[PDB]
Amino acid sequence: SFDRPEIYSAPVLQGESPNDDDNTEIIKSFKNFILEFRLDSQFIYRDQLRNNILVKNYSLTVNMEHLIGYNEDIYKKLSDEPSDIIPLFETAITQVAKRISILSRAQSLPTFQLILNSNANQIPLRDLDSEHVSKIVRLSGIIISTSVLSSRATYLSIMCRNCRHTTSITINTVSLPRSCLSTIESESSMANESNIGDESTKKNCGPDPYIIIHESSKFIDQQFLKLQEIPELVPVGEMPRNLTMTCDRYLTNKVIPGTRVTIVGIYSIYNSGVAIRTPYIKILGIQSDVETS
Amino acid sequence: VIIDLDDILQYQNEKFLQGTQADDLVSAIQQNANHFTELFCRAIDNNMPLPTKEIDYKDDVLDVILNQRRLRNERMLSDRTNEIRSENLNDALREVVEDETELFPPNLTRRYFLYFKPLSQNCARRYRKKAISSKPLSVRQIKGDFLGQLITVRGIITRVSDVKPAVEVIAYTCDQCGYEVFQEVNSRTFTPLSECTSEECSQNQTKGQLFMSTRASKFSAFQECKIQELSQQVPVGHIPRSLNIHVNGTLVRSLSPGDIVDVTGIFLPAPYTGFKALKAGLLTETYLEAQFVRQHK
Amino acid sequence: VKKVDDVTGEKVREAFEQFLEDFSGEVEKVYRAQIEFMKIYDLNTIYIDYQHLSMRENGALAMAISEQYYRFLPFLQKGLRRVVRKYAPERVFQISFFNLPTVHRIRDIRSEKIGSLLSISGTVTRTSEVRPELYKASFTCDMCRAIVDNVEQSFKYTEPTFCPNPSCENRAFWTLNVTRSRFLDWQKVRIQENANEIPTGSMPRTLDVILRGDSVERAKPGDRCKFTGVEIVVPDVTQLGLPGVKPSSTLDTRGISKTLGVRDLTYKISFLACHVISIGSSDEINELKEMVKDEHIYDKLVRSIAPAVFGHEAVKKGILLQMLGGVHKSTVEGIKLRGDINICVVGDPSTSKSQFLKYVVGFAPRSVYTSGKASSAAGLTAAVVRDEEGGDYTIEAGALMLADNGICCIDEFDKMDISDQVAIHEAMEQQTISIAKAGIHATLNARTSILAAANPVGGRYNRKLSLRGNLNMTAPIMSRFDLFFVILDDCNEKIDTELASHIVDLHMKRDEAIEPPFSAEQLRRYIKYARTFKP
Amino acid sequence: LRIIWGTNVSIQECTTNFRNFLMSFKYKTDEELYYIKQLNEMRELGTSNLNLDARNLLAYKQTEDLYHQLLNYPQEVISIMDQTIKDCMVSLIVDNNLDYDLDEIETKFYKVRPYNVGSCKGMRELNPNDIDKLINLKGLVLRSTPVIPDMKVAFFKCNVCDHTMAVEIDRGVIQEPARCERIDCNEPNSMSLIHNRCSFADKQVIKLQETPDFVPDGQTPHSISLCVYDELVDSCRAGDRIEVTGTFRSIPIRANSRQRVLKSLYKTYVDVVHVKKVSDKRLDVDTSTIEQELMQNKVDHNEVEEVRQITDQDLAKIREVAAREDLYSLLARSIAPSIYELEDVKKGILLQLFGGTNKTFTKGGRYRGDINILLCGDPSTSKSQILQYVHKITPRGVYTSGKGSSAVGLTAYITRDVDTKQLVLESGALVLSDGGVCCIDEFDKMSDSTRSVLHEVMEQQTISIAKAGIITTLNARSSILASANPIGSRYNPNLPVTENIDLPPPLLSRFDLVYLVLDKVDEKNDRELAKHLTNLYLEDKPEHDVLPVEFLTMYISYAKEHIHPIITEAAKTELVRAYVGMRKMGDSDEKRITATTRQLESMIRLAEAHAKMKLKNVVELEDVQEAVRLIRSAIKDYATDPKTGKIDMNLVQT
Ligand SMILES: Nc1ncnc2c1ncn2[C@@H]1O[C@H](COP(=O)(O)OP(=O)(O)O)[C@@H](O)[C@H]1O
Ligand SMILES: [Mg+2]
Ligand SMILES: [Zn+2]
Ligand SMILES: [Zn+2]
Ligand SMILES: [Zn+2]
Ligand SMILES: [Zn+2]
Repeated sequence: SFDRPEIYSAPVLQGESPNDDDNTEIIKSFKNFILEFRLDSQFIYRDQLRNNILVKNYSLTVNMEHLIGYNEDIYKKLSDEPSDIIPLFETAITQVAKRISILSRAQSLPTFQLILNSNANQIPLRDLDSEHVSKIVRLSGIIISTSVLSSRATYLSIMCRNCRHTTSITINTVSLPRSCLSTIESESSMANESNIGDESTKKNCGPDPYIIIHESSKFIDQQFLKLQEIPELVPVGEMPRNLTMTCDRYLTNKVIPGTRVTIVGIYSIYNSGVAIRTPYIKILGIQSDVETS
Repeated sequence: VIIDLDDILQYQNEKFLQGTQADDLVSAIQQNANHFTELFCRAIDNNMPLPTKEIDYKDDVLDVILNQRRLRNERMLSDRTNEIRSENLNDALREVVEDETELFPPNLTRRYFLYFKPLSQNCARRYRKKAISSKPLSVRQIKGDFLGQLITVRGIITRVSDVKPAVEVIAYTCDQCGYEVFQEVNSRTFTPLSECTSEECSQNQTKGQLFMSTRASKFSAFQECKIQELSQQVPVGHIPRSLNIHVNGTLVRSLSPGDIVDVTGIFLPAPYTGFKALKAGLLTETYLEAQFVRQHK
Repeated sequence: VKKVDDVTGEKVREAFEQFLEDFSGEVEKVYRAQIEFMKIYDLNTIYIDYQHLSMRENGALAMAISEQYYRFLPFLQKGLRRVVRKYAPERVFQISFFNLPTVHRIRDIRSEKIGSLLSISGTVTRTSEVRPELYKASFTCDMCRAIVDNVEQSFKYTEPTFCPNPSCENRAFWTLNVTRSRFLDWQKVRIQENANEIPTGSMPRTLDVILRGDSVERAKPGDRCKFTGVEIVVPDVTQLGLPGVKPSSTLDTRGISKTLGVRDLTYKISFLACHVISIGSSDEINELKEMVKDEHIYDKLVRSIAPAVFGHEAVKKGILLQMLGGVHKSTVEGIKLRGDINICVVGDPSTSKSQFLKYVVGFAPRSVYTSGKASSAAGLTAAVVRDEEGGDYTIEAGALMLADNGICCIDEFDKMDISDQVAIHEAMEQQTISIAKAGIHATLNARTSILAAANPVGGRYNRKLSLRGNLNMTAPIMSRFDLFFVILDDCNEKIDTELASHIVDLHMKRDEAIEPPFSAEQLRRYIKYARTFKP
Repeated sequence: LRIIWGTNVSIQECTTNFRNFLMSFKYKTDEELYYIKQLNEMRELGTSNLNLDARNLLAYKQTEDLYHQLLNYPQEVISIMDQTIKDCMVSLIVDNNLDYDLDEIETKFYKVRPYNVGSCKGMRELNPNDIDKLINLKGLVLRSTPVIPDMKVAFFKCNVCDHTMAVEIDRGVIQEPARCERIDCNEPNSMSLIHNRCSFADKQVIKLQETPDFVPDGQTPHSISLCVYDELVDSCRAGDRIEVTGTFRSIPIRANSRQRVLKSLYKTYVDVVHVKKVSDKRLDVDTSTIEQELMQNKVDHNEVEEVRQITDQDLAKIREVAAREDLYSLLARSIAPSIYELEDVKKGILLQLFGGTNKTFTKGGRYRGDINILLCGDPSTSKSQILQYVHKITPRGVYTSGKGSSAVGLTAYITRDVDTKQLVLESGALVLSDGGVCCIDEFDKMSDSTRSVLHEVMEQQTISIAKAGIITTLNARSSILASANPIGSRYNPNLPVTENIDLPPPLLSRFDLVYLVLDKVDEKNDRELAKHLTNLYLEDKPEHDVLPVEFLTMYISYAKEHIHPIITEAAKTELVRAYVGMRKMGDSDEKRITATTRQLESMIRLAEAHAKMKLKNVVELEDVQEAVRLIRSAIKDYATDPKTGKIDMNLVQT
C-alpha cells in the first residue's frame, strides 16, 4: 500500500555556454528591460507594475518604441513570431510581480496579460494578404458590432466516472483525455493491484470517461468584435469589407459600436475553394479616438 | 541512533507527577510506528550541533560529499539574497529567497540511521503499564490485526541472505544545464529516466539526456532472513510455520542461521505475488522490518 | 542526387582488375585460363593463391585486402564482373583465397581482427542440413502497386527504405513476394578446438562456422579442417545478466522541431568461411610395386606394428587383419554375412595392453579412443539436438558413429554398464544404431570393428578357471569376439634383461632406437591399396 | 585550488606531488634513484605499463595523502598518474638530449598498475559505502568465458547518398544521428548501422573461488565475478592461484529481455587492474606445461610475469649452497621442520618435488617424470601433516578424500550458468591439478568405480571423455601422493604386507615408492620426540641449520627450470643389473609386491631427480645406487624374510 515516489532537482555545475536564441535568456533579457529601462530618468514600467499590483489589475501596457530602443533583436523576434515570444514576456512579468507582491506584503497571482500599444504606420484593411499571416499588424477602422461575453476555462478539475481517478488541467485546442490516465500513470504498487479485479476480466473505463467538477474550476471572459473600413473611402459600386476580432480578459468591454479605433494584433486563420481558410485578428491592444461623450 | 521507549515513558511520568499535561507518545509510536521515524528524523535534523572536528584526508567519502552539498546550499542561498537585495524593487526577504531557490533536501544530507527498541517488561510493570511491543509471539499468532504496529517475535533463524545494496534514490546528471536529478524508488523494480526534468531544461526547447551517477545515488544495505517457530510453540499434531524479516542499515550481519532470538520490528504489508487465478480482492503479503535484536545465548 | 564515392575503393578495384589481367620454360597465365575453364565447365567460383597476390606493389594490395576484406569485397566482385565481361560472354560469383602465411588457433581470436581475413583450424563436431537463404528479395509496394527487385539482405531480413517513384510516398509498408526472388544454399557447422591446443587445466572451446554456395556439404563430423574467411559479429541476446556496462543506442534529439526506439548492442564472434580443406597418386607407384614384389613382406608388415612394444607377436598379427578385413556378403533370402573382425586383449593392470590401443588410435585412419567409466550411453551411439535455432532438429554423432568402417578402441571394457553393453551388442549383431528420443525415430550405420582391453574379474587371471569364469562380460557380447588374446608374465633371465635393455635404450636414445622396416605413411598407403581386392 | 565535485582531488597538487615523488625516491642499491632507472629501462625496452607498489607512497612525506586519494578516488587519480608519467617521460628524454626520435613516445599510451593495496577483510565483509574503491583478493580460477567484442566506435551509413559517419561511445551510450550532415542530402532518419564496420575492444569474465584469510563463524565458500579488459584477457587459466587488485563495482540488471525494467537490488563485481601470479611461499609453475602461453603473452604485449625474477647475488648464493658436501641432508631437513626425523620420507618428498626429466619424441610420443608415492603405516604417525605441507608448497593441486569423491566429480561435468542461463563445462579435481600434485587421503576407502579412473591418469597422464556433446582427450600431468591405513588396528608384522593393506596386490605395483611407516617403542626415540613436541609451547610464537622457505623454493624452482639430466652407459649397466636382481630375488604367491617394468621406470625417474638436484646434467653410478637404496629402504626389505614375507621388529631402525 505504498505511496507515490517524487522527483526533484538542484543546480551544481555550469553547463554549456548559453545561446542567445533560448527561452531562458529571452526571459532574463525581458526581466532586465522591465526592471531597468528609463524614460526621463524614471522607472516607468516598475512603477506602473507596482501600482497595478496595488490596484489588483494583473496586466502591463508596454509601448513598442521603448522596446525597439532598448534592444532590437528581441524586438525583431517578437514582431516575427509573436505566438512563441508572448508567453515568455508574460512569465517574466509574473516572475517580477511575485517579488513585488511579497515585498509589498512585507511592508496566488495568475499569469499576467501583456498589452501592446503602438504608433507606427498602419495598414489598410484591404491591404492585408498572405505575407502578413502570423505577423503583427496595426489597423484602423470603426467598430460596428460587439457580442456578448462568453466563458472559457483556465483551470479544470476532472474525475473518472469508473474508478474515480482525479487529475487537473491548466490553460494559459485543449481537450479532455480520450482515455483514463490511471494505467500509464503507475502511481503506486497497490495501484497496480487496484487496476485489476474479479477474475480474468480486464479493466476498461471506456471512451471519454472524465467529467468536469465545476465548483472547483476557474473561468475567464471572452468577446468578439467586428471592424469595418471607414465608409468614406469605400470604392463606388461595392460594399465595405470587414473582419472578425477576438479579445479576452482585460480587453473586454472596452469600446462600443460606432467608435473609431486603432488595433494591434496577429493576423491568423481558422477552419470553418479547396484549401481555403478564414482570416481573423487576435487582439493585442486597443486605442480609442474618443467618441460620443 | 537508538531511541529507547523507556526514556519516553520516564519523561511522561516525570511530567505527569509534577502536575503539567502531556501526551501519550509511547502508545502513538507503538500503534503507528512507521510514521514517527520521519518525525524523529526531522526533529533531530533541527538540533544537530556543528562539527568540532575538521574534515581531513582520513574521512569517509560520503562525509565529503555531504559537506560539499551543505556548502553549496549555503552558497546558493547567499547568492540569491544578494541578487534580490541588489535589485532595489528581513523576514520577508528570507521568505522570498526560500521560495525561489532549490536546495538539497534533508534526506540527502543525513548520515545516521534511526531505530526504535521496545518497552521492557520491567519498566511497564514498575510504572503500571502493559508493554505490548515486548510480549513475544510466535509466527502463528501474528495475524492481520497487528499490521502497522511495532511487535516482537520469538523464533529460531533458519536462513540468511548476503548483504547487497538496495537503491533508495537514484541520481542523474545533465551536461546541458548542470543540475542533478533524484528519483525516489520504493518498489521491487523501477524505470530509469530518459530526459531532463529540471526547470531550465523544462522551460527550453532542447532538453538534455540524463546519465546515471552511482556515487551520488542513495543506497541501503539489505538482508532478508527467515524465522521458524520453536517446538514448544507448535500445537499438537501440526507443522511449524515461518515468517520473513527485513534488515536495513547498520543492523545487517547481526543474524546467523541457527540462532534463537527475539526480533523487534514493524509489521507491514506488501503486494500479492501468488497465482492470478486465486486472487480474491486486494490480498497482500507480510514482512517484518527489523529494529532491534537480542540473543538467548 | 549523386552518391558519395570512396576513391580508395575504386583504386583497389583497378588494382585487382590489373592483377587478374596481368599475371603470368613455357610461360603461362593461370587466372585467364581458369576463367576460360569456368566458362567451359559452367562453374561458380574462382581459386586465387595468396602469394601470387602478395608479390606485387610492395604488398600494399595484399595488406589492404587483408585488413579490409569486408570493405573491398564488393569492389573485387565488380572488377571480376568487368574482366569476365571483357574476356568472356544473374550468376553469383565467389572468390576463394587460400594458402595464407600463418594460421591462428581458436583460443587466440580477438575483437581487433573483426572484419578481416584469416585462417583457423579445428575439429568438426556437428553439421546441419542445407537450407535456402534469402539473398536478393523482391517486394510490392502497398500504397501503390509498384514493384521493387534486387533488395539486398546483408546477414538479416531487410526491407526497402523508400518507394522508388515520386508517384507514391510510401515507406515502411511492404509485402514480400516469394515467387520471383533468389536463394543460396546455407549450412551451419560446429567445430571444436584441437586436443593438443587446449591449455593447461581448461575445457575446450567451440566456434560456429557458416558455409554458403558450393562450399556446403564439405566438412564431415569427426574430421580436422583448415578454414579461411572473415571474422564477423552477430547478436547475442544471452549476454544480459553479465557484469559490466553494455552499449545502448538512442536517437539524438537535438535539432528537431517540437511542440523510444532504444536498442541493445550485444554481439558474439562467428566465422563466415569461403574455403575449407581437410588435413590428414604420384611417383610412388614404383615404390608400391617394388614393395609388394618383396617375398617376406608379411614379416615386415607384422614387425612394423607397435614397434615400441616388446614381443607379443600374436597381438600384432591380430591388429593386422583387423585393419584389413574380410568381405561383406548378402544371401538371396536377405541374410547378411559379417566381414568385420573383433579382438579382446585380457590382462592385469601390470601388463602393456593399453599401448596397443594407443598405437591403433594414433595410427588408424578413423579411430576413436574411450574409457569404460569416462563414457555414457549418449557418449556412445548418438544423441538428438532438437534446439536447432533456425528450424528442425539435427543428430549429433557419438563414439560408435565415429570410426564407421573403422576401428573403435575401448579400454577398461569390463566397466561398461548393462545399457551400453546392449548398445554394443546391437551394433555387433546388426550394423545399425536405433535412436528413440524426444519423439524422433532414426536409424544409423555402425559398421565398426571393436578393439577392447579387459581386466580379469579378480585382478589376476586365475589359470585354474576357464575364459568364461575369468571374465565379467555377457554371453551375447562374449560370443562375438572372434579372438581372445590372454597375455601373461613369465619370469626368465634373458627376457628380463632384453626388456630392461630395450627400455633403457628408449629413454637414452629416444627416437633413434626404433629402426622399423616401414614408415607409418608407407603402411597407410599399403593398407589403403590392399583393402580393395575381395579375395 | 580547484577541486573536482564529489571528490577532494586537486589535479595540480596531485600531478606536482606525483612528479616530485617520481624524481626523488630511493628504496631506503638503496641509495640510487629507484624509479628513474625503471623508466629508463622501460624506454630502452619499450614497455608501456608501470607497476606501482602503493606501499612505496607511504614512505615519502609528500605522498602520505596521495595514498588515501588513490585508495578513495582511483578513477581520477589513475588518469592523472598516467598523464603525469607521460609528461615525466618526455621531460626525461628531452632534458638530456639523447635521441631526436621522440614521436613514438609522444604518440603511444602509458598506464600505472597499483599492486600493494592494504590488507582487506574479505569480499563479503564490504558495505555499500565501499563501492568504487580499491581492493585486493585471493582465490582460485574456475572458469573463463570466451572473448566478448565490446563496441567503442559506431559506423553509420546514409541510405540515399553513401555518406558514412563515425560516433564514439559516451559512458556506454551511442547517439544515432537524426539527420544526414550533408547539405545536398538532408533526409531525416536515413542512417543505418553497419556492425561489421565498427571498432570493438576486448572483454572477458572470470569466475573466482575466494580464499579469505579471516573466516567468520559458519561461513561457506562462494564465488565472485571478475572483469578484465584489453591486454589482460586470457592471462588466467582454471586452477591458477592468483592475487588480484581492482575496483569494487555495482550495477542494476534488467528483469526480462522484452521490457526495460530494472531491479532495485544490485549486482556486485570487480574490475581488475593488476594480477599477481607469483609468491615466495610456493614453487613456480612448470614451464614445460605453458610453452605456447608464454609465446602468446609475448605476442599480446601483456606484462604479467609467470616466473619470479632472479638477482645475480641470488644465483651466486645458489651456487655456493649447491657447492657444499651436506646438500642432500640439509635439503631433506629443511622440508617441514615441524616434523621430526623421517629422513627417507622427506628424501622421497624432496625427490618428488624435483621430479624426473620429460622426454618428448619427435614424430609423436611423450614420457613424463611425475613420481607417485603411497604412504602406508600405523594410523597415529605424521603422514597427513606431510600431505598438508606438500599441498601448501606446490603451485597447483587439489586435496581430496577417497570416500568423499566420485568418478564424475574427479573428471568433468556439465552445469547451467546462473547468469547466462546456458549450460557450460567445468573441470574436475584431476584436471585442476595438471602440472601439480594431487593429494588423496584414505586411499583404501575409495570405491572400485572411483578408482577405475586413476589407471589412465597414472599410466598415460591423460583422460578421455565420451559424453553428450564432448569427445576429447585432456592432459592430466599431475603427481599422485596417497596414504592408506592398515586393515584392523595395527600393522601386524606376523603377516605379509598384502594381508595388511586393503588394496589388490597388482595395484600396489604401479607406484614409484611405497612406505611402511611403522611405530616401534624405544625409550630414547620417545624421549626425543616428546622433547621436540614439548619445545613448541615454550613461547606463544614459533622460533624453531635449516634453510628459509623462500630460499628453498627459489633453489628448487631454479633447478627445475635450468637443469635437464641425461643418462649414460655407466648408469645403464647398473640399471639393468639392479632390475634383473630385483626380478630374480624372491622369484607361494601374493606374499610380496612382485617386481615389474614399473620398477625400472621408477629407478630411472629417481636417478634423474637425484641428478637434477645439485645442478648436475649427467646421471651417474652414485645416482642409480642412491635410487635403488631409497626404493629398498622405503619398503624395508632389509628386515623382511624373502620366504614368508614377515618383518622382524628388532632389525628395523627408527
Ligand atoms: N615425527 C613427528 N613430528 C611431529 N609431530 C608428530 C610426529 N609424530 C606424531 N606427531 C604428532 O601426532 C599427530 C599425528 O597425527 P596425524 O599426522 O594427523 O595422523 P595421520 O597423518 O597418520 O593420519 C600430529 O598432531 C603431530 O603433532
Ligand atoms: Mg592425519
Ligand atoms: Zn478510470
Ligand atoms: Zn538538464
Ligand atoms: Zn509506392
Ligand atoms: Zn545522406
